[PDB]
Amino acid sequence: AEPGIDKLFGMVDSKYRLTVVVAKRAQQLLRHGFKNTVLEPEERPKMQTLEGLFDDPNAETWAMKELLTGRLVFGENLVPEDRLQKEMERIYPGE
Amino acid sequence: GRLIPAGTGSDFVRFTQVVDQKTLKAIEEARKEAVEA
Amino acid sequence: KGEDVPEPSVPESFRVLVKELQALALDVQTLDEKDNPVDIFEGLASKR
Repeated sequence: AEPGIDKLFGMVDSKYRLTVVVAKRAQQLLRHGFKNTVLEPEERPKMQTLEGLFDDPNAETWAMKELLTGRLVFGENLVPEDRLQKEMERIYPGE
Repeated sequence: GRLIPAGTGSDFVRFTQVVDQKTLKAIEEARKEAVEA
Repeated sequence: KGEDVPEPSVPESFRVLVKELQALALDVQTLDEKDNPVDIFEGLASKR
């Protein structure tokens, strides 16, 4: 199947949170390049084309790899509204 | 045509947020800007 | 562009729906949280 599908189920109380988590996470993960990635150089996803291993364009597949290391944190409340719509832009170039 | 009232469209989950260990320092970005003099 | 897809406006399904009811003389309001009309026809149909 998909990587550690069972383990990634356990991380959340409900099926759907992990879907909301993953997608939302991926959104940021492929908004700010892949500059936000709490996942090290050597543990990044890769392809095989042209005879050359190049990082996987599949945002959705990254966030899953990411959360699987527990490096993220999730909840119903963590930050305010447009008050996050500036923080991630400055720490990771929002251009 | 509205979002469905279920699944990933259930008021229960929906609002779930995600952030990273480093942007977890956004709490200390607003942490040290208050008392003056 | 490689951007992620955005969220969407109202479908003609609904818009055209309202307008049919509209046409039949039944006021069809879409109220917000505190019951204040919301603009499904963003601009366009609102007068002045």
